[PDB]
Amino acid sequence: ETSYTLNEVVPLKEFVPEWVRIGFSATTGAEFAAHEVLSWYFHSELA
Amino acid sequence: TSYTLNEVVPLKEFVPEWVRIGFSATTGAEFAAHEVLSWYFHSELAG
Amino acid sequence: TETTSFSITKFGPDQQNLIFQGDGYTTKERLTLTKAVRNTVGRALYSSPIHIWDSKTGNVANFVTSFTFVIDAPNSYNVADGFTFFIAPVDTKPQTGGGYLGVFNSKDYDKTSQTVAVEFDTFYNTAWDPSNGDRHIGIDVNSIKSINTKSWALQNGKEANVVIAFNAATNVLTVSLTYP
Amino acid sequence: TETTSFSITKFGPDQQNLIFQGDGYTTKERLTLTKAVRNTVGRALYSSPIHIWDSKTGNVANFVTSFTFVIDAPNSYNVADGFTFFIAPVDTKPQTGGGYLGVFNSKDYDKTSQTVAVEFDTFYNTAWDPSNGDRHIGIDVNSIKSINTKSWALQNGKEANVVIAFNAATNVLTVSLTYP
Ligand SMILES: [Ca+2]
Ligand SMILES: [Ca+2]
Ligand SMILES: [Mn+2]
Ligand SMILES: [Mn+2]
Repeated sequence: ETSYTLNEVVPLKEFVPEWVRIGFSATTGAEFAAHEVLSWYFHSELA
Repeated sequence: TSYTLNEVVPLKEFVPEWVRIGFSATTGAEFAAHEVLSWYFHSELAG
Repeated sequence: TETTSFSITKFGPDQQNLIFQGDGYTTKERLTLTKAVRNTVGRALYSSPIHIWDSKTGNVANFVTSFTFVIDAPNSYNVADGFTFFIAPVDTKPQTGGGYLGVFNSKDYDKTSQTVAVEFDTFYNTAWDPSNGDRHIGIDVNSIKSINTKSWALQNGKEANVVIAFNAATNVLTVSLTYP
Repeated sequence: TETTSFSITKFGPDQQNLIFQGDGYTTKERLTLTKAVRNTVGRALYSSPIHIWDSKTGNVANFVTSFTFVIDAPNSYNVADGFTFFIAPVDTKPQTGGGYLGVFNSKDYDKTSQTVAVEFDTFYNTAWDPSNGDRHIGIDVNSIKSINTKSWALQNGKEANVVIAFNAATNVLTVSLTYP
């Protein structure tokens, strides 16, 4: 029940190549935490 | 006109846990063009 | 749980989610495995590895694939070699050409092959094919000698729709080809 | 039409359809990008390239991804740096660590980056982060300074559910994070 939503217009064709890879990254520096993913689902459709 | 074949094939006894799927075709002393016009794949593994 | 799915309705010139080997490539929005030229091999694989079974749990995957393909020959009599859908190790590379279909190296069972293929064979090779000489659909596991075969009448230049489905609970592999 | 789909509900120790970079690896049914350790970068990419837009027709894809993730820190005060879902060239490699989240190199706009990312930032870097010092969700296109951000209160060690959707008709990208 606690939610955070963000919406933005982002013309992807202007910024990214036609073929891409997708994924996750995380970092620590002088402070830290464990960053872990438990599950992942993805669906894309190009007409 | 259709042709159907069915067989029991214990796949665990023949292929690795991870595989790549695909198509191949060849010609020898005789020949033909071989072409694929569309392809759909779906696999599901319980865990 | 793991699932992988994809569809390609029309192939483009730069189809980067496929691995091309031999002279297979995309043109005129089709995937071309061989052109009608002597002595060639072409293969195309999906780029992602698929998890077919897991040793930790002993579970095996179900899958379904459907595709439309065309064999275009000079005439109905002088045609070779045929076409395969196959399942092989992640590092698979083309194997013997000609009647071996780019996927096997013997009619003798080679457990180090680890590949099973559904072939649509248009040329009769006496050493291992059904003696009645017909063109046929077969299921091959570790050898070019099919464990089972069904005769098929090729319709030169006509598109064929096939569905191949594996169900892990009964371990049955089903093949259907239809000419509409 | 082209579609690419996959789901991984439980990651296993040999997860061959992912590319691991830096110190990312799979363990305990989890994908771990980072352990709770100083100075690390970890990334994981899905193995197949995906076709996001086409220059021949001008069409761009619709997509949706969801995932659940955990950030587990020594305490609620000393937490850094964050986590990203990103979209980048096929040959993408880890970039600057720490505050740059392994995906960008500068706060200056650089069209050469060709990366858009959704970040979940836990440490306030004063040169580019929102001036109130809050942890936040942000959309980044070719720069670590977000084009828009939403404040988010971290619940340490709790799992969060995320949905990111892109609609090609309106070019809008929507991010939703939920804690139970
Ligand atoms: Ca033959
Ligand atoms: Ca930061
Ligand atoms: Mn045969
Ligand atoms: Mn930020």
